[PDB]
Amino acid sequence: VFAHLQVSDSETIDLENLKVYQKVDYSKTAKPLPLYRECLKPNTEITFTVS
RNA sequence: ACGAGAACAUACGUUCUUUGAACCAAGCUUCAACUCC
Repeated sequence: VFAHLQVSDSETIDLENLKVYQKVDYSKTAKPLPLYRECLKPNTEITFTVS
């Protein structure tokens, strides 16, 4: 199947769709973790093409 | 006091002329920078 499913690269999105987040894990309390990752902002439009 | 005695099978002469190791052929396929504290 996946020799025919061709995916392409995204558009190079702007530098204002990024915001640094801090991850949290949850079983009985929302425990902070010392890991920081610059994720994407919500409602960010990302354009591809797929064939 | 030999069908004998003398007498170079020798001289000159390009293994040479013409000719693509070519032709056809994707370094490619499946592949998450992710996982757990």
